[PDB]
Amino acid sequence: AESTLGAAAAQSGRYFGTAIASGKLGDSAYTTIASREFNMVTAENEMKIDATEPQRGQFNFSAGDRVYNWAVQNGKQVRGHTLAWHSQQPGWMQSLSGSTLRQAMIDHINGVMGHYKGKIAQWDVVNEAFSDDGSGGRRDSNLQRTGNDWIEVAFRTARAADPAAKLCYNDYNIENWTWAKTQGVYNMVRDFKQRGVPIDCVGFQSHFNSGSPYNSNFRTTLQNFAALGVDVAITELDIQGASSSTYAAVTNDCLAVSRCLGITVWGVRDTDSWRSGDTPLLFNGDGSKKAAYTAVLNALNGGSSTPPPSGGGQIKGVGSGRCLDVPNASTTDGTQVQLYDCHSATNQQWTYTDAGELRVYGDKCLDAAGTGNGTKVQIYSCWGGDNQKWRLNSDGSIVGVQSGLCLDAVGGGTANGTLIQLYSCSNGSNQRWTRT
Amino acid sequence: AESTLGAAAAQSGRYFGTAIASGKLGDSAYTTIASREFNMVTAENEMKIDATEPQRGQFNFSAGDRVYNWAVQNGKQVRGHTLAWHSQQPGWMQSLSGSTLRQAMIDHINGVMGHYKGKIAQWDVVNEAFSDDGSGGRRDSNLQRTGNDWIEVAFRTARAADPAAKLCYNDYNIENWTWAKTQGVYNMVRDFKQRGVPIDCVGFQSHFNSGSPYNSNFRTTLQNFAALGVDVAITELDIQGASSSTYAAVTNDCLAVSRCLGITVWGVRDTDSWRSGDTPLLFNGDGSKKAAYTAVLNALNGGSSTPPPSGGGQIKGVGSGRCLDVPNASTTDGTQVQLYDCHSATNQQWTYTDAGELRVYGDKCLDAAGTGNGTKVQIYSCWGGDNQKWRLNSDGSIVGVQSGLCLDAVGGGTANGTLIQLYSCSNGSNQRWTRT
Ligand SMILES: OC[C@@H]1O[C@@H](O[C@@H]2[C@@H](O)[C@H](O[C@@H]3CO[C@@H](O)[C@H](O)[C@H]3O)OC[C@H]2O[C@@H]2OC[C@@H](O)[C@H](O)[C@H]2O)[C@H](O)[C@H]1O
Ligand SMILES: OC[C@@H]1O[C@@H](O[C@@H]2[C@@H](O)[C@H](O[C@@H]3CO[C@@H](O)[C@H](O)[C@H]3O)OC[C@H]2O[C@@H]2OC[C@@H](O)[C@H](O)[C@H]2O)[C@H](O)[C@H]1O
Ligand SMILES: OC[C@@H]1O[C@@H](O[C@@H]2[C@@H](O)[C@H](O[C@@H]3CO[C@@H](O)[C@H](O)[C@H]3O)OC[C@H]2O[C@@H]2OC[C@@H](O)[C@H](O)[C@H]2O)[C@H](O)[C@H]1O
Ligand SMILES: O[C@@H]1[C@@H](O)[C@H](O[C@@H]2CO[C@@H](O[C@@H]3CO[C@@H](O)[C@H](O)[C@H]3O)[C@H](O)[C@H]2O)OC[C@H]1O
Ligand SMILES: O[C@@H]1[C@@H](O)[C@H](O[C@@H]2CO[C@@H](O)[C@H](O)[C@H]2O)OC[C@H]1O
Ligand SMILES: O[C@@H]1[C@@H](O)[C@H](O[C@@H]2CO[C@@H](O)[C@H](O)[C@H]2O)OC[C@H]1O
Ligand SMILES: O[C@@H]1[C@@H](O)[C@H](O[C@@H]2CO[C@@H](O)[C@H](O)[C@H]2O)OC[C@H]1O
Ligand SMILES: O[C@@H]1[C@@H](O)[C@H](O)OC[C@H]1O
Repeated sequence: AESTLGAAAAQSGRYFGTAIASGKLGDSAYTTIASREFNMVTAENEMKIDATEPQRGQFNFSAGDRVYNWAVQNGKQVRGHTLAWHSQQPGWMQSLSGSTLRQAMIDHINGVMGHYKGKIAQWDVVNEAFSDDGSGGRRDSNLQRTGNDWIEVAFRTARAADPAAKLCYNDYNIENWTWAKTQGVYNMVRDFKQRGVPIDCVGFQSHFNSGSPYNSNFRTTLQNFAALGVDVAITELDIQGASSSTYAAVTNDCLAVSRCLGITVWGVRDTDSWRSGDTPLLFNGDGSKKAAYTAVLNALNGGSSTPPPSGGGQIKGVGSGRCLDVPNASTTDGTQVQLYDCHSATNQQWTYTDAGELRVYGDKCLDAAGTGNGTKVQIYSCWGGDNQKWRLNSDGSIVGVQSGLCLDAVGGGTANGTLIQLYSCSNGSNQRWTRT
Repeated sequence: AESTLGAAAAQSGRYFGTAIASGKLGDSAYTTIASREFNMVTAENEMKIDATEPQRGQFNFSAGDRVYNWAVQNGKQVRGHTLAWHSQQPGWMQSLSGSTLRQAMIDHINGVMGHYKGKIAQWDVVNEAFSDDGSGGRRDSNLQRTGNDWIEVAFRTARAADPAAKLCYNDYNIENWTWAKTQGVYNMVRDFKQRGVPIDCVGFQSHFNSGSPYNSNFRTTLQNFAALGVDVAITELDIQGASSSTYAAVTNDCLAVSRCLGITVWGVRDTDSWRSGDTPLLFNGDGSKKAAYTAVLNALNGGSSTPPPSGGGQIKGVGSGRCLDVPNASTTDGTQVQLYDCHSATNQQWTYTDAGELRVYGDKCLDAAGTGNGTKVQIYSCWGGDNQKWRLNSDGSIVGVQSGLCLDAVGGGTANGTLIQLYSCSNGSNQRWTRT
């Protein structure tokens, strides 16, 4: 099993990317993670219209090239984002309408694609052209007001500018098949392929939250578009709350569709997210891997032979044969856990939540009051701290999100009463656990 | 007399205060909460040694008076903090020692107490004089090196300076009766009382976290000190994770001790906390009341006519007589909840967690998809968002922490299938619920 997201995705011929902010490239913590985990890069803002053509006819690639150079220097391919869009247009373009705007859109596409000709894997040629009003029609923007054919023209222009690039139509809230927006986009792409309009891919931003949640029918949405003869890609994935299950579900949906090129999450650490308040990414502020990170990696690697114990379940250490147990079924916060002969008792029934907690009694959480070796593993009221979050590695070890240390049976102890602590992972049998 | 913390505490002759920072008195969001909820104030830093005597012999009460004046002008008593302490001493005092330091200690006490003579309810004369090494002995500081009798001298000095003030000894990690530190202080206070050393109160900072967790024996500690003939006060309360149950437990501990003067939480909003990372207070950064706030208010008002449920239970609407139900026992995120004839089934069994969540199926959370009127209430993977946190008001309403809006049966419907939404609280029967 591969150890990084990019490498794991490549095992299925896919990529796993992120959105890079040029202003954060001087941050070693940021680049260490980004260079290691991803093999595809999208500039978060540097290749947008206002950034690449500040004045009409005057192109500027200083910001975009800093991102591009970093990507190629670190072995990543690049998704160009984005050529024609109603948002983040420079002031001079916002002032345009009709034929003048139409030609400006064309000139912009030619200028930017010409600069990056042959260096971009995919280009989001058109971004967010459909409305959210439920009509399934076009968003009202200066671009749409130039004529309904503006999208078609953008794609024909892009194809000629750089025939080596895959041309994508990108949008959000088009993941759930039942939505009118989703179906409006489907009809357009269908029409395009039918009439020979140059379009190679459809990007599903995949910005999921309780307002617009992930729905399992997303797999059918992907299959439907793939059937039109276009590749599909998850382009700006982030999930409010970062549910391990939801992240895994999305990953498996892409892996179930042969035409799904890969997944790009919209940012590196939650603190780098445009929606940091929703802690929707795979790494938290201090750069530690979140529970969702392990869920995605495991999914990319094919998953587990047997599905995780839905609710409840004992945690037995292979090196001892005993189960993680709370001393005398105590519910007092601060009680250090231990190993003990497995048996039908709530003080041995742990539930691994989507947030990455190991709950017992329903509202008590496996807790670590420190981050250094020797830190006692205990129980404490659940509140969501990173010191109460854990990652279930495929090798059977359980790692604390905040500390990055593995659950360890003090002194390789295997007898009953053996306390549990945090310690540098070592593949030891006293650090391996079975979800029996 | 019971809609705010201070007023509710006043019903039993107690107070509920906070720590004020004068630099925030210009922030309307801050003062709106502080002036309304508390009737006792402690200066977070403005009455400390360095802030009151910047240079030896040169007192400056500018900052301290700003806090004091705001307090009295807004109807709050004041706790003076703190006269003799090893920490936050001005540079000049840190380098002092021996009899030189002793005289300075006395001069400081006289200068500060003299300035506020007759205006202060309680004074933390001495702060944190005991060690955490587990020996139960004194902390090694320049103050202790001047003679083990510095504490006694400090109190005798204080008494003379202002006999109308209650003199308290303040410290942390002295809440758990089984700790050596707690015993050391207990024995000292007992000795002081027997020898006539003028001490009127013992302040328990109450900074609880998984490192030094709250324990039910805190009540015993309070009762043991009360039995010595001294008042007790919870002076700097904050709880890592802000568990609703732990906050209510501490509140009830004070109410259980006749000598417990009141409770002070160390700050207003979590963002104002010295430990914001532990989100240990009663209000969020945006100023919204947390689950714990309602738990404290309810405890102060005498709790409920019946002991709060122990997880897993139905939530029945008063107006409809029907239960909060997840349509067809679905577990898909985004499924809006409804009313339905009550029956024994997991899709009607909700657990109120200490974090303020209403969980179903174990890892699904009652979730608000927005903050305005008409916002859909559904289930979504639990992740800790404020839109998944709720307050169980004494009048039977359930208020969303983030929105400040009430769970509401759409259109006042009462029939099976009536959907649930958020809406301005109105005291309507379609917004009232019983968990019994
Ligand atoms: O707000 C700070 C800014 O947040 C991040 O930059 C965001 C982008 O992430 C955002 O991406 C779009 C998200 O919606 C998708 O549908 C769309 O396809 C994406 O392109 O776009 C807005 C951008 O904010 C601007 O960034 C540039 C800055 O000068 C502007 O003031 C911001 O409003 C970055 O993390 C951070 O810079
Ligand atoms: O700048 C951070 C500062 O944090 C908060 O101020 C804290 C006080 O809350 C803290 O109170 C003590 C906590 O421990 C108790 O045992 C003791 O009794 C309390 O008095 O004391 C430290 C103080 O920090 C200093 O504040 C002033 C600043 O100039 C210093 O650099 C800080 O170290 C406030 O929320 C915030 O201002
Ligand atoms: O009885 C007719 C019904 O009630 C009215 O709508 C009420 C509002 O008047 C009410 O206003 C709040 C009253 O308490 C104040 O403290 C608060 O500041 C006011 O905002 O809020 C509730 C609302 O009822 C909801 O209306 C929408 C419906 O879908 C919900 O089910 C109702 O609970 C109107 O006459 C009608 O709604
Ligand atoms: O999501 C809804 C389901 O929860 C709902 O379940 C039915 C609830 O009522 C059950 O019958 C009750 C048994 O107890 C008696 O006291 C009541 O009067 C009966 O109504 C019924 O067996 C359940 O299937 O069904 C509808 C779903 O939308
Ligand atoms: O910029 C775009 C946002 O405007 C968009 O907002 C969505 C609107 O519909 C709601 O149901 C969704 O919850 C909300 O996120 O999201 C995508 C983003 O690119
Ligand atoms: O206090 C001692 C612990 O620090 C010690 O920890 C062990 C260190 O080596 C690791 O390989 C072991 O897994 C870990 O338990 O154990 C003995 C105890 O007395
Ligand atoms: O300033 C004081 C802190 O130094 C003190 O720190 C405590 C040390 O013991 C640990 O077990 C606790 O978790 C930790 O908070 O806390 C009180 C504070 O006033
Ligand atoms: O926690 C242990 C309990 O599970 C077992 O049954 O008896 C011994 C205890 O220490």
